Order: sequence, then C-alpha cells, then structure tokens
Amino acid sequence: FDPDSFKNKWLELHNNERTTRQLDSLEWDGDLAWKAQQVATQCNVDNPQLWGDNGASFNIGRYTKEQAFAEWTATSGSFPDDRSIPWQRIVANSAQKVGCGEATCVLEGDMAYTVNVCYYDPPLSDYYTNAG
Repeated sequence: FDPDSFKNKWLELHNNERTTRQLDSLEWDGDLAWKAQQVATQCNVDNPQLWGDNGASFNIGRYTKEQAFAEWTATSGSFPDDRSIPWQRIVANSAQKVGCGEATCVLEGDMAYTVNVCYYDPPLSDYYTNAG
C-alpha cells in the first residue's frame, strides 16, 4: 500500500471529471478517508453499518479504482433522477472535499476483490442547493 499515490489517483479521477465541466477541484480530507475505510472494512456493499449526520454521503464499489469510479459516472445518463446520485456526489457544485478508503475482501474460497469507498462533504442536498 502506497498512501501518497493512492490519494493522487483518487483525486485525479474525481478532479478530471469536474475539470471538464468548469468546476472547482475537490480537496482531500483525511477524516472522510478514514470513515471510508471504516465502511470499506465491513465487506458489505448492500447493508453497511453507518454513523454520523453525513453517514450516507458516500459512493461504494467493487474492483479497481478506475472500474469503480466509472461505474459511478455511468449513472450520469438519468440525471436528475435518484438513479444518478452516484454521479451527482462527484460533480455537485456544493461538494468541497472527498476521502477514499479500501479493503481487500474475499469471495469465499475463490478470489480476493478490492472494495472502494469514497466520502463527500458537504453531503448532497436538494437539486437547487447542489448547484448553488
């Protein structure tokens, strides 16, 4: 595990997407990244145990960073419906900060797959607030 490159890759993926669209870059926040790992550690994509006011303000996904990120941005198509929220978290105007974390989990007696989680601050709100 190389932390410095880890932060770089995640930030680049996020900031590429927003740079294209004339948006301010996101800054890394360690606290979020920690919380991200707390959630990542559980090996539970469907029913994570969450804590905090911003507990739900996160994306979750399987495999490599690129694959996981793409799967979120792929949801752009149906904006502004609730199916596109993954993508909304990434490109919300209001959003300032991201932190990501990972965990290696195992398909029982088969193979190991990475789990990725990113947290966002401020958390996503209503349609109007998000673009403010």
